[PDB]
Amino acid sequence: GDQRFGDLVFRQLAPNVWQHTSYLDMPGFGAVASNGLIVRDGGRVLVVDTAWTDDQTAQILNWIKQEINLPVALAVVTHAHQDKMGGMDALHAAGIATYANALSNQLAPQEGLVAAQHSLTFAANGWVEPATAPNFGPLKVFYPGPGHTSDNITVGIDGTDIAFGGCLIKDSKAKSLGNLGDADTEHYAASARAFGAAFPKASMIVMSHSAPDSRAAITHTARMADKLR
Ligand SMILES: [Zn+2]
Ligand SMILES: [Zn+2]
Repeated sequence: GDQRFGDLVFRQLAPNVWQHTSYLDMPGFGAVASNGLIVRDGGRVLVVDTAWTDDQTAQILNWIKQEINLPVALAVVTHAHQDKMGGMDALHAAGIATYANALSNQLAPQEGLVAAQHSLTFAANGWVEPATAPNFGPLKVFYPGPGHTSDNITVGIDGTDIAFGGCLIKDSKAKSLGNLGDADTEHYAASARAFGAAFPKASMIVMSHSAPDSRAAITHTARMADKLR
């Protein structure tokens, strides 16, 4: 269920996987949730995405200290927007090595964000070039093409049924694709399908702005993206 820790929410999705949720007030939408992941890999912890702010991200780290009590080996952030990279300074202050798509690190300063310390690059097939993602353990990082943003990336967890679409993917009942100011309207639809095809057996699709959903989240997202082209 939803464990409350301060102003954040943590939900266990699998024996070694939790979803972190943090909130930010946005005009016309109230308090908007953003979700990322925490993965225990043996004797270390891996984080996918920051919370919206440094203070919230520090609380993620305090939750990890309380519930898992193992070092956070690295954090991977899924593109250059506040909900995914707003807490980078908090990770660095804690001594945690950070990774992002090279394109995200290029965009970060212009977006008013702090870049990750290491850049991931991607083969033509979308899969991360493995030498650029050392010690990622069970995290399988995939660039599906431009969609929600030019730099958006996605993450599957080996040995689980979970794939994380970040902000590329909306739930099966979502009424819109959300924030499209930096979207690639020509390629969004194909990128959504590419994510589904890269993680074909994942039955739990985790995403930034809805609770985990079935693979129908992918088909439904791709359909609305079809209307932008
Ligand atoms: Zn975004
Ligand atoms: Zn988002």
